[PDB]
This record gives sequence, C-alpha cells and structure tokens, in this order.
Amino acid sequence: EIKFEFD
Amino acid sequence: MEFKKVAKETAITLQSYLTYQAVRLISQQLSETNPGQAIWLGEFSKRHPIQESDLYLEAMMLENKELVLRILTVRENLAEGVLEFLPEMVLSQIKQSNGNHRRSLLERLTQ
Amino acid sequence: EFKKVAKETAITLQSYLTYQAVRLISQQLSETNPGQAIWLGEFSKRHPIQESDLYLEAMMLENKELVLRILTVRENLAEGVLEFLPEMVLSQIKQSNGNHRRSLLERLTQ
Repeated sequence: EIKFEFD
Repeated sequence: MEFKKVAKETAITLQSYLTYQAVRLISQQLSETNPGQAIWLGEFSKRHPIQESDLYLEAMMLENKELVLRILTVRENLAEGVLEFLPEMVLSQIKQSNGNHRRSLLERLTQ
Repeated sequence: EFKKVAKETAITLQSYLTYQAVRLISQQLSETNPGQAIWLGEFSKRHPIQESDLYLEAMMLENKELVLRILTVRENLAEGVLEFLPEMVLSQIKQSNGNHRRSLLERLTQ
C-alpha cells in the first residue's frame, strides 16, 4: 500500500 | 462566502490525489510485469510524500524518467474519466452521510 | 470506465471537504472560544479526519453541537466548490503535465 494523506 | 480559497486548496489536493491514483494503477501493473520496478516504486513512495505531487515527480525525474512520463499520462486519463462524475457523487454522498449522522445523533440524545 | 477510482476519489473528496469544514470552524473557535479550539486541535490528533464518518461519530461522544455544525458547513462548502473542480483540476493537470514534460526533456539536454 502507498497511502495518501492530507497535510 | 468566498469559497474560492477552499476551491484552490481542494483542486490542488485532487490533483495530487489523482496522481496518487495513477501511481497506484501503474504499481498494480508493475507488480505483475516488472516486480522489481514495482518494489522500487514502493521504496520510492516511502522516501517521498506522494501528496506533494510536484515534489514527488521532480524527485522521480532524477531516478526514473520513463515512469514519470507514464504517470503524467495515466493521471490525465484518469482525470478525464473521473472528473465530471465527482460533483454529483460527492454532494449526493454528503447529503446521505449528513442524513445518517443527524438521525444517529438526534436519536442518540433520547438514549 | 474507472468507476472504482471515481468511488475512492469521491470518498476522499467527502472527507477532504469535511476536513476543510473543520478548518473554518477551527478558525472561528480560536477567536470565539479558545478552549474548544485547543480541544478540537487534539481531537484531530486522536482521530484521523481522513476517515471522516468515524471521526464525526467519535466526536458525537464529545461535542454533538459541533458535529452538527460540521455537517452544515461541509455541505455548504460542497455547494460552493464541487461544480468548479473538473475544469480546475483538468486544466491544472494539463498545465502541470506540460511543465514536467518540458522540464524533463530539458534535463536530457542540460
């Protein structure tokens, strides 16, 4: 898994 | 009002998201086509916050230029296949989530 | 064609808008009641806004008034913003694609 997150 | 700033931030985040989403689809293919490439990509993705689209891509340049070009293409295909359906889907989903949440809590008060 | 990617993107967009709502409200609070802004600050450390329904639910155990305020603001933000994004992101990606392409090809030279 490559994760996406909003800073 | 002035929902313009929020829109700028949202569009940026979306751009980065779709990039992520391309990198994802590509890595799916590599895991099946060129497993070493696939794992390379993972190890790269860990060194670089993919949600910094541009930083991510500028860094990638310096290491695997063919892949960078591929992402830019895959992301834009995704962008076109997906964007029009978004305002409906989100607004509709928000209304629904809004519904359930209100019911849930407005009823939780009687408990 | 890419329905499963539409699903995941909308879900993100939902949570992102929830996030953005918590961010306006957090600014108002920081003026109005400092006490709650601090609280909302650390609430967001204990619960990831990116999984927004779980976030709102957890908040219900603590500040139901706010959960409700979030729901209203997030839908407003949605209304103001959603219909604009597909022109915006597209034309942005295109631009970006252009600049990355130019920049990559010019490195092959220099």
